[PDB]
Amino acid sequence: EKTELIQKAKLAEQAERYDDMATCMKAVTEQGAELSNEERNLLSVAYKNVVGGRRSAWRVISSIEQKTKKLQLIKDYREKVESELRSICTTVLELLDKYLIANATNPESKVFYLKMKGDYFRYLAEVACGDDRKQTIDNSQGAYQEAFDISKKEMQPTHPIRLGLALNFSVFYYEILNNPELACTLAKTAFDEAIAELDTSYKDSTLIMQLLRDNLTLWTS
Amino acid sequence: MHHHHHHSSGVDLGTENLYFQSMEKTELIQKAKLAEQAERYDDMATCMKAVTEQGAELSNEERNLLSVAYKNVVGGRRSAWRVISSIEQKTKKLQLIKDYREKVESELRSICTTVLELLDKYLIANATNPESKVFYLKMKGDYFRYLAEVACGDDRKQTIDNSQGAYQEAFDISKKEMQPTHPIRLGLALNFSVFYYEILNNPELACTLAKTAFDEAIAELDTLNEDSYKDSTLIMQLLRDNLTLWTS
Amino acid sequence: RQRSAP
Amino acid sequence: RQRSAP
Repeated sequence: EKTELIQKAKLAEQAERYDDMATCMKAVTEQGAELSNEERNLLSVAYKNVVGGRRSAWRVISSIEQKTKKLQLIKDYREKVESELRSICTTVLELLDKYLIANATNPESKVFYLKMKGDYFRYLAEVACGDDRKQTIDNSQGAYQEAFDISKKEMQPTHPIRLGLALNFSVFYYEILNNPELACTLAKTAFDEAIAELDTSYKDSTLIMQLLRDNLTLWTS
Repeated sequence: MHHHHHHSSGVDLGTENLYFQSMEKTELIQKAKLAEQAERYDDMATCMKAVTEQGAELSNEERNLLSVAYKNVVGGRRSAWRVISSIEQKTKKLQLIKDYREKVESELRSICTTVLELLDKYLIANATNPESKVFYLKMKGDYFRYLAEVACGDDRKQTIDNSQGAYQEAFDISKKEMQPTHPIRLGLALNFSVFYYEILNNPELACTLAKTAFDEAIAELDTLNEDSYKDSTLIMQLLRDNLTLWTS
Repeated sequence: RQRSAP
Repeated sequence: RQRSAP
């Protein structure tokens, strides 16, 4: 039943049906074996799209709210989306804790899962409030930081996972903690250190570096 | 709608109930406009379905909200269905693909059935003017066409006949009642021609159907103010594009 | 792409 | 657009 689930996931993906894709990957993960590379990314992409659909909606709604009897109605709808965002995050965080990180068994994988734990807590923080916000933020920061250390200890500065982690960690700095200069330093550093060792897959790394460089241009505009 | 849910399979928590019946139209409409901004079309659909089930005639804005909602809901399946069958046609693993194609098909059908049901029980029943009647018959045409894209055997024949009858009736009324620049009429011509081209597979009739509608609109275009003009031309562009392709 | 009414 | 990891 595992080769099956994986094909249905690759289909669902081609067919842009990410609920299905997710369900499949969640079930593959629950079997409790370590995920291969291709399997990690299938899981990652699936949930990225599922949760991404909510985050998008949440911004549109709050923006429409901030641009304004009818406001109790909008607010209620924002919260329906928030509830959805949380289950999805909880689901993913649960998978990372019960399964993925537990059995990581190598640095590259550990870094991927910790980054992800970082990202999903960050998605929660985008909509959190009061002290819920503080707990959420701490949890995100702890994950990224641990990932950051391991990535520095174990991986080449061109590795797309490490670059990706740097990208997301800087975004966290920039938009969640709101320390914009650290955000820049975090990105510029990763960028520069990668740019050095490119004389050494290239397409995988530079896709992410473009993002680093773009963010830097914006955060200095 | 914080208290609603839709299943994967295109069956939902349902609207035929006090919860939706005790809501004000104005609410449901705002819920829909939001859902639309937020690109959440299941919600938008549910909302409009509930507005329709109140049984009043839909205003123009209301028609289009309904149309757009269901368009996106069903469109997501049609897309997936093409991807899957294309991957199938390119090829043990084929059972699995075929089963998945059928899961999608089942979804396509409920959505179509739902819409066809709304058109029959409510929308057409109470049409009360030509423009509206044309919009709803065109829609009936469209949703039967979506069924035909995936239908087979004699299921296919019934489906096709039912699409053709709706379009034709719409076509006649539009010709009797509406200006050739009217976007509903043009939109109907466009979809009818596509039906001719892809479902009946008479490509020359498809072209004549489109060229005609195009040409007859092009004549009467210096009529229009800028605002209406933009509505019509958006569709004419599509007519002209289809013609180019169907002659390439 | 063939295209149909928006 | 701020952008995050693909």
